Amino acid sequence: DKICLGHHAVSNGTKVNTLTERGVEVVNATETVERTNIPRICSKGKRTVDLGQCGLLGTITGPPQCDQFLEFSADLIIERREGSDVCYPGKFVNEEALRQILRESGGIDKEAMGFTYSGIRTNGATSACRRSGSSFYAEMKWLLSNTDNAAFPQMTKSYKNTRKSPALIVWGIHHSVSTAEQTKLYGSGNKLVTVGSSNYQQSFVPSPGARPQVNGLSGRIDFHWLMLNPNDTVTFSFNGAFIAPDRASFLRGKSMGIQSGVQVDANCEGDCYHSGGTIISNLPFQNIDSRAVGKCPRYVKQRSLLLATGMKNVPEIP
Amino acid sequence: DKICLGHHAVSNGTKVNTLTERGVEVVNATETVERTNIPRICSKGKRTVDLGQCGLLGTITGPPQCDQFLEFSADLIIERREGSDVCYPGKFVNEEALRQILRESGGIDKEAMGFTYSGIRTNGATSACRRSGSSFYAEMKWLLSNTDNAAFPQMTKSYKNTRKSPALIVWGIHHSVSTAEQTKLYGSGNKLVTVGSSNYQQSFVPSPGARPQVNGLSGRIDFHWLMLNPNDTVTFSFNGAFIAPDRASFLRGKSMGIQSGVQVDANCEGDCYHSGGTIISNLPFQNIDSRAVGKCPRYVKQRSLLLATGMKNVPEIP
Amino acid sequence: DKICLGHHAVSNGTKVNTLTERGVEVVNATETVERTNIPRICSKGKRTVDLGQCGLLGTITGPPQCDQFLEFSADLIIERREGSDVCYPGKFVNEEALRQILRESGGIDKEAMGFTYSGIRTNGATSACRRSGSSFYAEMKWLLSNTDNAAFPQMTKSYKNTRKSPALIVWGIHHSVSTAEQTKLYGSGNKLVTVGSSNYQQSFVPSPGARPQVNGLSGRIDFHWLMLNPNDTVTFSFNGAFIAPDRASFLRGKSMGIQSGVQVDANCEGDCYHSGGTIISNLPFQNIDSRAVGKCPRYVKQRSLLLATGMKNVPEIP
Amino acid sequence: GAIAGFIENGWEGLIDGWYGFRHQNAQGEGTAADYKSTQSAIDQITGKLNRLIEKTNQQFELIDNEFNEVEKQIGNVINWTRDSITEVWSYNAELLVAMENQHTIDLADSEMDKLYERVKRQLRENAEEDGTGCFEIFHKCDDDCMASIRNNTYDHSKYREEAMQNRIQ
Amino acid sequence: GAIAGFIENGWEGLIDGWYGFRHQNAQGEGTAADYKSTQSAIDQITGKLNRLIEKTNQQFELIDNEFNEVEKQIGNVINWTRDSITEVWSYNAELLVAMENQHTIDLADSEMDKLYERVKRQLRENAEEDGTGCFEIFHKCDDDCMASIRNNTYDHSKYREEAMQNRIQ
Amino acid sequence: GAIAGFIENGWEGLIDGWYGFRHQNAQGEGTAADYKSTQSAIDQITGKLNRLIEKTNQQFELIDNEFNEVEKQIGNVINWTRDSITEVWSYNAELLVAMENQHTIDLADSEMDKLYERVKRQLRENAEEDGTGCFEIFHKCDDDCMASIRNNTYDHSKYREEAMQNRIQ
Ligand SMILES: *[C@@H]1O[C@H](CO)[C@@H](O[C@@H]2O[C@H](CO)[C@@H](O[C@@H]3O[C@H](CO)[C@@H](O)[C@H](O)[C@@H]3O)[C@H](O)[C@H]2NC(C)=O)[C@H](O)[C@H]1NC(C)=O
Ligand SMILES: *[C@@H]1O[C@H](CO)[C@@H](O[C@@H]2O[C@H](CO)[C@@H](O[C@@H]3O[C@H](CO)[C@@H](O)[C@H](O)[C@@H]3O)[C@H](O)[C@H]2NC(C)=O)[C@H](O)[C@H]1NC(C)=O
Ligand SMILES: *[C@@H]1O[C@H](CO)[C@@H](O[C@@H]2O[C@H](CO)[C@@H](O[C@@H]3O[C@H](CO)[C@@H](O)[C@H](O)[C@@H]3O)[C@H](O)[C@H]2NC(C)=O)[C@H](O)[C@H]1NC(C)=O
Ligand SMILES: *[C@@H]1O[C@H](CO)[C@@H](O)[C@H](O)[C@H]1NC(C)=O
Ligand SMILES: *[C@@H]1O[C@H](CO)[C@@H](O)[C@H](O)[C@H]1NC(C)=O
Ligand SMILES: *[C@@H]1O[C@H](CO)[C@@H](O)[C@H](O)[C@H]1NC(C)=O
Ligand SMILES: *[C@@H]1O[C@H](CO)[C@@H](O)[C@H](O)[C@H]1NC(C)=O
Ligand SMILES: *[C@@H]1O[C@H](CO)[C@@H](O)[C@H](O)[C@H]1NC(C)=O
Ligand SMILES: *[C@@H]1O[C@H](CO)[C@@H](O)[C@H](O)[C@H]1NC(C)=O
Repeated sequence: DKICLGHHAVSNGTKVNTLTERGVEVVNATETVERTNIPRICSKGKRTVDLGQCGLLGTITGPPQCDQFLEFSADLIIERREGSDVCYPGKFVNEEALRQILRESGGIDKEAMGFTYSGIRTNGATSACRRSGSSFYAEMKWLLSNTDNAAFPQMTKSYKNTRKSPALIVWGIHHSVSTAEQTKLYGSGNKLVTVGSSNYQQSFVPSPGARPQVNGLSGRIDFHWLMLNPNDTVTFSFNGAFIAPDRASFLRGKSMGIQSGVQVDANCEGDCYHSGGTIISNLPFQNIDSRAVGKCPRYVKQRSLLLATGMKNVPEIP
Repeated sequence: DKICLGHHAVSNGTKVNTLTERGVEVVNATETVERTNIPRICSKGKRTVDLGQCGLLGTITGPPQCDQFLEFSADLIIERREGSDVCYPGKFVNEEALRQILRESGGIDKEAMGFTYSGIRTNGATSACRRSGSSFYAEMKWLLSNTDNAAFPQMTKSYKNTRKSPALIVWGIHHSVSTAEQTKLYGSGNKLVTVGSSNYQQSFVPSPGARPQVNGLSGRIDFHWLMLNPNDTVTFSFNGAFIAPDRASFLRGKSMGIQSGVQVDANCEGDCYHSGGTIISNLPFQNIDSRAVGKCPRYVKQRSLLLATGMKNVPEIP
Repeated sequence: DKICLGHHAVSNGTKVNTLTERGVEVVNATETVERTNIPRICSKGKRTVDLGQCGLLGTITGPPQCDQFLEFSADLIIERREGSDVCYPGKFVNEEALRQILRESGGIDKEAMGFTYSGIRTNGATSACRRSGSSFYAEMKWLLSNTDNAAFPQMTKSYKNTRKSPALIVWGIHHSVSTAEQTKLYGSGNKLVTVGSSNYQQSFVPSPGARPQVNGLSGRIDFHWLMLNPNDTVTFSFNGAFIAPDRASFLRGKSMGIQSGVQVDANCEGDCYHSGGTIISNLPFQNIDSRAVGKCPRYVKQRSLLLATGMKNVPEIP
Repeated sequence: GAIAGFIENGWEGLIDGWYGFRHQNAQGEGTAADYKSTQSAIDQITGKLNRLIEKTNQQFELIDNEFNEVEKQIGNVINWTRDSITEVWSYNAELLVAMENQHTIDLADSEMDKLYERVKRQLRENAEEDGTGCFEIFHKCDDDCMASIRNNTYDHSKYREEAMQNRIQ
Repeated sequence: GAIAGFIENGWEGLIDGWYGFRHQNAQGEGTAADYKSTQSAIDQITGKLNRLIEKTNQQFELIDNEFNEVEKQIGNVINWTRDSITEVWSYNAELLVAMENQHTIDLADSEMDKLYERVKRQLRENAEEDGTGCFEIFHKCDDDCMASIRNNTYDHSKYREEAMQNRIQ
Repeated sequence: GAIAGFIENGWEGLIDGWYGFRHQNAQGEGTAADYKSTQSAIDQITGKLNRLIEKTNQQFELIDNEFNEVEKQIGNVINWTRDSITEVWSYNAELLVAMENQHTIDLADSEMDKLYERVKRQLRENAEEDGTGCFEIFHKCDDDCMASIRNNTYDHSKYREEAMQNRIQ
């Protein structure tokens, strides 16, 4: 009579690593590093905007591509590569800082700044911003002199933020192709635009000169921005070459912005995103994208790290 | 006859965590994450300055609030929220970089730069910098034309650092409310201020324009700074709108600067600080403030991590 | 009769650390933290350039010191402290970003930009850039008016990158000692230089003023740069005070740049470098230099961390 | 027709538990799993799993742009910081798993010993170790007797006379 | 009136040591603590404490401002870096404590076994294990005899005849 | 002329192995190393070494300048980030080594126990533990008999009568 103590084993062993051994077989193991990607944007539960051709910064100035996003609202914001912030050639100064701000704004609320103008034109338009016909940024006003080569009067418009939240203020400086064109638009002489706040003092000057034609135009409108503290005031003194704002922006709340090239899915629910899709996983690590955002597992170089979920596998003596 | 081997146990067990279990009772445990805060600034052993209303950058230019700090010396430097760098409305360029420099300067030693002036006024003063009567920055000279609308002569003043340490040089550009006021002060024409060193070439121009009234003034004096290498020279060419320095600054040695809103205590001895007080602890981690400075335990999200200091607690069979 | 089980021991024990003990003797231990440094630059296998007096940025503009490096090629790039980017006093804007770009460029390929000039001089030279006689940057052209005080005609030169790689474009703005010297060179009036691309719009103006004499000169030539996208164009509109480029730069491939003060060695083979030499080690950590670059072990504060390679050493009972 | 235990041998036939008993008597050979020891091992292993499943509440947002690349200097600082942090987590992950696996394997062996030591203490002076993880029982042990060992109800006092007589004589 | 040892049982009455002896003879029941094993456990535990008390000499200063917020881009890079590093230390802290506790508990059990194995080796062939952490001594062991076991002066040769006679007969 | 084992004693004379046998009989005293247990310990230790020798493929380049210092703000952010990361690796290194050493030492003790337990199981009922890591063999064991123990060919059935007779009588 004899009784023996033993443990189970398999012929289907899987190798893992320890401090001492490399490739020690255990009975059962599971993966800790996620590699399985969902090539969609799981947007269930979150209000989602697919900006598409509308650049994120475009939602503030308002080119034709962003007309449906002038006062958008979202929990998740999606940027597309084909997106564009401009119609008339140009770019933002501190563009990325502004993007990072709008990606978690929860959208924007626009408010009239209430500027009125006397002895000038405000109907500056272009073929690059087509909307039925020639037009301009929906939130801005392209100011001119009045006839052609005419003198642009010195002005001083101001706006106060009467709200409990900071106001996003944006204006533009126009850079004509030539001093001839700058004169044709705003009259002769050196133009100056100064912007004053209670913690901001920047100054601006047009830089007329020949440049490559973007969409057929060598002119450049470049936008600048500041945040207006509650109850504070901004003041715009200028004599031409100034792209005035019509409305200010107020941040709605909280959101998250991503860049992606894959479709949206409203039935799946995710919280970690990258440009190639959504990572849904309870695994502690992932090897899909280092720049993944949201609430994600830590990124690692390794594609696989097996965690033993069983004892050491010792084959039965045949 | 029988002898039994055993271990002690208690009815006062405390739960801790392991790799396998969560809430396993041990006989005795201690905390590793500090949460106990001293709502004061323990300054015993360290020479401490409570700048209060004097902004740190103000110690260089010298508004009235910083008159007692023009040549201060400390091991610990304390910034207060009510602090201000200015009297006449304005701000520093590269302000934070300069702050970080002065926070570990050990204080400043001032030296006359020895500028003398001919056909102008140097008594530019204002109501915003009151000191008995209308005055100005104690370390600076507000230069004018001589009478009113009068021509400001072109000048060129230079200063050499004859010391073995870099000199902190600060100057200001005045931005008048209008070209009318700029003309009233420095005369007509476009003003230019150029600053030359042996590794610095910046240029400056006034930006007159209407701005919100800070303390009743729409004018802005904005300060700029550079470090002057030993034996090197700075040169100031200008024709108005220039806030000249009277003295240069030299760093005393080593210190640490903090921002706080709690009182100073000279009897307690600390080495890790935050805005809410001092963390005195031998514990490896803390959950009080992530931005704590000095020599501190590592910050962690968890409020508590119990370390077992006793064996597993197994209740006696009754 | 008796048989005893035992383990070996020595009188030559070495102390290590554990979770519980500090200074527990083990039979044998090895070091994990490297401290052994090779005071040379192991360059075997890698094409290496010792720039010496030639500053890295100098390879683009071409002072006399960098004439042998105008189109260099390397796998390893070595900067020396005595290196200089300039002959005529001045500096680059965004210098460090440009350095970081060239350190991994694998060298540069130069291409004629093909600018031609009409009613001006292009033979601007100086004593600071001596090459047999007075000369200038080999890749640039110092433009003048034609005689002295003469009018500098407005110009507009353009260049297209007809290659599949981005082009490094560099130009300079000259800052004369006085408006008298600026007038002597380019004639009267306010000079303006504008640079236009399809994602770049910067403007530039000379800042004439008195400055300390570097190598006997108070004038300053400061360089600016942009990367030209394939098939894109840059345009230079100017009327003086402009240091025009003659050739553009194209990155050869991949390399690594280091700063060092020790000799090169072509027989030893390394992959981790610092200013004091090469770290060749299979050890996981090092305590030589935190700013070491290449493929290196992790830097740690500790000079030594002994790893036990033997059992606990228990002395024999005598 | 000999049976052997764990001292160098797993049992691919044991398919309803991690640890178990294998006996042979006059009634024949038999194999049964031990519940308590098996569950203890499973509880500790799943305990690790739950511990590594604990998600984080730290949310991270974009700091660079893969459409319109940010400025070089701040861009390289970002890449340098990210890569440095990636090195850290890659190290932590590698070490964590390696450390856990070493412990998982060790605690599994520990449970086996505990079970073996329990059975040894049950049999008292009525059995001897054969060195393969088996006990040579020096008395008649039918299926009911063997079952009494598995459920810890084996009274060694019952067989002590018969056993010590066979061990010595 | 039965006593039991550690195999499933702590002693809330043992209040002057971590490990100890509990005996019963004709003189009655008694409980004493073992110094050497208790101190060894305390030395290793305090060894960990001293190891985690080792302060750092790395001093850190401000890089942002909570009165006047720094620029957005560099500000977000800073917050992203800090939060990333905070995640690392939070992980390290969690893991360190969990790892230490597992070892503290294990080494404590180890000391208990060592003490039990020491006593077993002392008694040689004069006692048998009851399976509860106790030894059934097969001879007369008065208080002095019991004390001789605690201070490791028990000469098994003295009682070997009397004991083996009671074990067998 | 007494010999003792591992229970409190290393052997500085054992110079051709980590673990070994030391015997004394009529033929005299002798010491031999055990190959299998020694190699197992060496394999696990070198296993750790190879594991810590695994180089990284992450290449890092310059982000600051020690000839021409970068701008202050971005410079301090860099130094703050580097020092923070240095703190992390310094901690990891300290912990890794400390953790490995604790395990290296423990697994070494484990091998010693396994060897001792193997020999105990070989000798069956023909020997008794003396408590110093030695077995008192209760029969004649010449050099050939001692050698049979070292190479695991000791048949306890051969000496069982002679041994149990000397243990009891
Ligand atoms: C080999 O190891 C794996 C991993 O531990 C074992 O697979 C696991 O099996 C359990 C139960 O079958 C799964 O539990 C599940 O929990 C979720 C909770 O969300 C529940 O929804 C499921 O219905 C299920 O109860 C567990 O997820 C699963 N793990 C994986 C990674 O698939 C497997 O059982 C082991 N092999 C053997 C033979 O036991
Ligand atoms: C439960 O665990 C705690 C923590 O280990 C034990 O408290 C500790 O007790 C010792 C001695 O009573 C303290 O040592 C002290 O060292 C400092 C050195 O600065 C000295 O100034 C003190 O006078 C004292 O000697 C130790 O600090 C203390 N730890 C804590 C966190 O308070 C406690 O003893 C354990 N429980 C039992 C019943 O032992
Ligand atoms: C004490 O510990 C050290 C470290 O483990 C032992 O030194 C090691 O000895 C081995 C063999 O003598 C060396 O292996 C070598 O591998 C390289 C592979 O690149 C090969 O080129 C060599 O020819 C050699 O085979 C190993 O490098 C060496 N380690 C160190 C750090 O020097 C030493 O043996 C131990 N002491 C005793 C008494 O065993
Ligand atoms: C708001 O701004 C006005 C000036 O527009 C100022 O007089 C007032 O003190 C500020 N604060 C409040 C609470 O009105
Ligand atoms: C110091 O500066 C002077 C010019 O002011 C220069 O001539 C000299 O070479 C420099 N160095 C020393 C050591 O004087
Ligand atoms: C290249 O640039 C030219 C203008 O120089 C433009 O017409 C053309 O569309 C661009 N692309 C290709 C593929 O030629
Ligand atoms: C950051 O890393 C990505 C991934 O390789 C690279 O594409 C990008 O160019 C890097 N950023 C900079 C500024 O070089
Ligand atoms: C950095 O984090 C703090 C803490 O939440 C936050 O108040 C601050 O706004 C952040 N910095 C920036 C630039 O957003
Ligand atoms: C970065 O650290 C180095 C090493 O101490 C120091 O020399 C350098 O000044 C630091 N950088 C800045 C910007 O202070």
